[PDB]
Amino acid sequence: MSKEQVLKIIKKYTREIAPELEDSPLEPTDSLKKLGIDSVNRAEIIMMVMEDLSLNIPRIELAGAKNIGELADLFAAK
Amino acid sequence: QQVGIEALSVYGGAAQLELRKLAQARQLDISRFDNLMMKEKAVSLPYEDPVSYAVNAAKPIIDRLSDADKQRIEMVITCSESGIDFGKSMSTYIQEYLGLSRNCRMFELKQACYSGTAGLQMAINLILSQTFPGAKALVIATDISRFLAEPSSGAGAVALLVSDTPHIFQIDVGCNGYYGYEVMDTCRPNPDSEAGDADLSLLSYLDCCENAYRHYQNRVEGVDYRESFDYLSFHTPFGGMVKGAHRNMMRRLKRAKPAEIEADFQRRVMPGLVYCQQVGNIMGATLFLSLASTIDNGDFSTPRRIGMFSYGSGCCSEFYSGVVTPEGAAIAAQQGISAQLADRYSLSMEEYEQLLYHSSAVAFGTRNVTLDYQLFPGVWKKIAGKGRLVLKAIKEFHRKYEWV
Repeated sequence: MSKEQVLKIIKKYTREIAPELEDSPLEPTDSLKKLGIDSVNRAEIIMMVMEDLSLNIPRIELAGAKNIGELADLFAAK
Repeated sequence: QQVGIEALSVYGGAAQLELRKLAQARQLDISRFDNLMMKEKAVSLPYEDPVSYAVNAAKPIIDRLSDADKQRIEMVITCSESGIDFGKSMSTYIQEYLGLSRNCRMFELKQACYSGTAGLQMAINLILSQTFPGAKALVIATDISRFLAEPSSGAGAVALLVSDTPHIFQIDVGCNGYYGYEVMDTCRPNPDSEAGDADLSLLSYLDCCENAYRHYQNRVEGVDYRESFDYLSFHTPFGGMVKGAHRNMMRRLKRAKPAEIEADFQRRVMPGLVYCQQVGNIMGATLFLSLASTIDNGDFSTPRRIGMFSYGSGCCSEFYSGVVTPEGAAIAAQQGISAQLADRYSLSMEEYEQLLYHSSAVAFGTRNVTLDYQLFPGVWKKIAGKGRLVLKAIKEFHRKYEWV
């Protein structure tokens, strides 16, 4: 239910969607885009995290995060 | 009552660019466009515009009507986000060059890529209103991507004749769900331009895809997202995104496992993507192209129901449905869409880039221009003698077209 807790869930699905990042160090400063994961898969990660936290809100409320840290915050606030 | 699409015809351009050439020229690996299921995009010449696209899409329909049936067309709706005037609808030019009756309502409809569906629904309601029994409507979605976003944005038009004898697509009357709200996902706040956010646009599409369908489900008792639809056609900015939307729907509505989702994707969704991959995103016409593609590439040995999802940035969306019979599928096949698409000129990268540079001479607001048809002689060789409309000139803002 906290930022760092959520940020761990985000890293899991990211590695799971993009397997070559499995051993890669992931900072709160990292952008899924620069990592570089395409838009369909960024959305896919977001929806996996939403369902992980069973968080049933519009998906557009998770848009606008410039890195996975900012996305952790965004999730934390819901 | 009976209502739907009596006839459907497509124009997917005279030229196209193979996206592999674009990837190579931009140092990207091919696998990214392959990943997103993009193959080719149709590309508009400077002597083509949304009007000429619309006329060329609609011409085969009109050519097959008797004089009497042609005069029964009493509404022309042009559905576009590539308009040429703040007030004059493209429908006036279309009526002129197809020779339609002067006793005809004419206007143009805008709501990004939802425009086509909105036009179709208004046409359906004209027929169902029974205000003028026997009246037909001609609905043409036409769009061009005039750059002065890029790999996915094509050019094309799809013309629908709508009547009470729906030989091609029989509408499920009242089976409609819709959903919209104001959102800045993509917009076109300047001519020959587009602004927005890829991610927000995708997430909004997915929200609408779920909510519009839920509204349909609430209205249509006992529908099942797998069992009630033999095929599904979607507004398709690119195939990979439709695959993601369908995956999300199957996961949520049916709790399907990944392997079964992928099998279901190949069976019900891939047929509609075939022509989409050959033209790119054609905006409001793209869902109609997917319907045409589903019809030509799917199995219609018995009647089938097709689910349709329309989305337009800004945004608004609709899920609706209809039935195609074996006879309707055979009529659609006589259109030869696949052969038309394969016969287009295949642009080199040098040509494509020259083409972009030259498209400036016909930007929005152009007052006078005289087109050089010999910009690309080999492209002209593919247009001449086929009975295509082209843009010849603009004179004091008046657009002049020519059959060639």
